[PDB]
Amino acid sequence: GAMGSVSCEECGGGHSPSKLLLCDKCDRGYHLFCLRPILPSVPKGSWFCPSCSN
Amino acid sequence: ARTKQTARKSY
Ligand SMILES: [Zn+2]
Ligand SMILES: [Zn+2]
Repeated sequence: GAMGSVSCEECGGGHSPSKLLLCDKCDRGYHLFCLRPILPSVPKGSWFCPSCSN
Repeated sequence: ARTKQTARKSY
C-alpha cells in the first residue's frame, strides 16, 4: 500500500523515505541526515527525537 | 524504528 504523506520537519522534503525516521512519541518525521547529531542508519527498536526522549 | 518507507499497509 501507499506511504503516508509525511515530510521531514527539518528540510520539508518527503524524499528518501527509507531514511525518514518517525518519532515514537510526537510522530514527526526527521531524515537521518537532517538530525543533529547525524544518524548513520535506522536505529533498532523504538526511537525518540530530541524533544521526546525525556 | 519506524520510517516513512515502513509506514504503509502491505496486504
Ligand atoms: Zn530532511
Ligand atoms: Zn518527538
